[PDB]
Amino acid sequence: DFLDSLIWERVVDDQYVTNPTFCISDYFEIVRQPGDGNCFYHSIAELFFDVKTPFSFRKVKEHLRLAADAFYDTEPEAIGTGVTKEEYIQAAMKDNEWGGSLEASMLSKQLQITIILWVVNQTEQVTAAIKFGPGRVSTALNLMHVGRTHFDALRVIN
Amino acid sequence: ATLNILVRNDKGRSSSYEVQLTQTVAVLKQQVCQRERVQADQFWLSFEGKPMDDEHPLGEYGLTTGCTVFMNLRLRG
Repeated sequence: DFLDSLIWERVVDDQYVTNPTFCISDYFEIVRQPGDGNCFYHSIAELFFDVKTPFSFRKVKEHLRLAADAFYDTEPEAIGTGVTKEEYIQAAMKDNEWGGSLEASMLSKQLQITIILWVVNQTEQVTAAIKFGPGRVSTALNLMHVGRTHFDALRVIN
Repeated sequence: ATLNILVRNDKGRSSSYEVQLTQTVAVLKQQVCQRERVQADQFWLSFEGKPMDDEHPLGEYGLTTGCTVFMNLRLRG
């Protein structure tokens, strides 16, 4: 199928990028998440857990604390930042604190899952996707990044 | 001895940049900010599977004429 036939460019380790151009709605269903600053963790929780509550995102952030302690110091996105592992963890653990690609990279390795962030413009057209982990699209946790400020969850249409 | 390298942007488009192997990655990131109209903290660069550190000269990554440096977005939402 279309999604599993995309060509992925390896960035570093198990991080890949691809730049197709298609409307996100033609292949995914959007599962909308609140704009409370936790949308990234909401979106992961929507797809990773079987039960969704307004506080499921906190279980994802518990895994993030374990992931950061084991992977932050070797994260390619965290080079040239000058922020230590301890400074990042307690700052990332605050309520309503945004997350994204750095958190996806570490959670991918902690949970042994593949996470894909689909970057979407205002026309709902894909401009880029970043895949964390070796899996394919149909088995990955697919998130939609809209307005460069928000994350929703995506489910592959059949 | 200036060098011509390609940078693949966040849309996957590649364009030429004139660099010196002795200049730091941070200087190359400044050139990418100027052309792509972005801020330096919004992306990091990689080459041949290795992240490029801001304070290191480009020569330390083995850049040659016609090679492609990847522009990788820092996403937050």
